[PDB]
Amino acid sequence: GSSGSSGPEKLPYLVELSPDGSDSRDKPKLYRLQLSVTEVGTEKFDDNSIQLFGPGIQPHHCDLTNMDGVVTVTPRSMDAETYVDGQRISETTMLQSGMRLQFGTSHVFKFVDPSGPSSG
Repeated sequence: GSSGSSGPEKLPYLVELSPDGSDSRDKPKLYRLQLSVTEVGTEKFDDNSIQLFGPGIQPHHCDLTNMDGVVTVTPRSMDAETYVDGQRISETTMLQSGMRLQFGTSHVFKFVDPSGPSSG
């Protein structure tokens, strides 16, 4: 119906992955996509926003909005190349745990949902 979700201890995060989409031998950065829209890029929109720095990155790349344990990548700029698992998007594209996110063909990240794939 219409109630909402409550689980700050199980929010979706983006674990930066290698430039090939592999798990390095070190600890990659993590960005817990907390409730509310999360603007990405090099610009600082929100206090707890995603600040990525790379050659070919923009200020307003995309905004991660968690709506009911659901997150969808929203490219604010067309120039900002956003590929979800090696697949470019052209609008709000639902994100799933495991799916990769290539930002400017350099900053690759892996989105994971600690909430759970609908029960489990």
